[PDB]
Amino acid sequence: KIFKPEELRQALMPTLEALYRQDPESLPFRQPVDPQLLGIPDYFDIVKNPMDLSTIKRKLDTGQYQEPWQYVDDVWLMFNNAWLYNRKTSRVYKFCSKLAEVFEQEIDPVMQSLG
Amino acid sequence: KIFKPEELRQALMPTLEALYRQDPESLPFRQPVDPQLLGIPDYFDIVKNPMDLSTIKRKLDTGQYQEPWQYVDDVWLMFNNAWLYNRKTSRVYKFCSKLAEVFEQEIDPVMQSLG
Ligand SMILES: COc1ccn2c(C(C)=O)cc(C(=O)Nc3cc([C@H](C)O)cc(-c4cnn(C5CC5)c4)c3F)c2c1
Ligand SMILES: COc1ccn2c(C(C)=O)cc(C(=O)Nc3cc([C@H](C)O)cc(-c4cnn(C5CC5)c4)c3F)c2c1
Repeated sequence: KIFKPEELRQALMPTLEALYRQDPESLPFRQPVDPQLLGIPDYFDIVKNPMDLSTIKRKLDTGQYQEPWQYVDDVWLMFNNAWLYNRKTSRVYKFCSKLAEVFEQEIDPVMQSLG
Repeated sequence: KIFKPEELRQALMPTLEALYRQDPESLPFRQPVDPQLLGIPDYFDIVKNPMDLSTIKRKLDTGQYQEPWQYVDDVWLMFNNAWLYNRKTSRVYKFCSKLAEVFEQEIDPVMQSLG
């Protein structure tokens, strides 16, 4: 099933905007992880394929998604990376769970409406 | 009194490194405040001269300080900006306070040793 870029942007962007409006929980996800700046030099030993909101947003704006599951996969990639790297008790881990909750609620209706 | 740039770097850089060493607490100060990315588009209504650890670091590394009190003033400019802009109860405000404690302790003997 193939979709047009503007169609996916209009359908999917509101679910991404919903993640951005979570404060302070979106803040760890707004730009790409920068290991040197963050003092976490082992980041890419654990995480092989980085992902973040700014990257997902660019892909939606530049027509790089053809099918809604490609977008959903990037969103889950971002969350799975943060769950993998960070300890269960850390502030980033919990912020991640909060965003994933918000995502699960926002994405389901949109996915049913697309078919 | 004229100070050699390499002399100021060697003497003062340990005081900056001590701030960087504060693990969660240095994080809001490691790069310049980015109002669009952080979702705080009034920042520059309130904060007239932004300052942060990476700017202070680059100025020490490239010899932009003529005397020790210019360094010290940038460090307070950073803390005062954060104290001013953010609420008394906010995470950033309280991280600022921990950094400025660490700075108050470290800076006394170094400023004696230069004069
Ligand atoms: C210090 O150890 C870690 C370990 C993992 N991460 C990650 C990820 C996504 O894993 C993200 C970060 C990380 O600190 N991201 C980050 C980035 C930025 C801005 C957009 O540049 C702000 C925050 C942030 C978090 N809370 N706050 C509010 C107190 C002000 C800001 C942030 F966590 C991080 C830090
Ligand atoms: C959400 O509203 C505000 C309002 C003011 N600031 C300020 C300053 C300096 O005023 C700094 C930030 C800010 O979030 N900075 C920032 C940047 C980055 C990385 C280095 O890019 C990480 C953090 C950060 C804070 N806590 N954490 C740990 C949870 C992981 C990361 C951060 F707060 C901030 C956010």
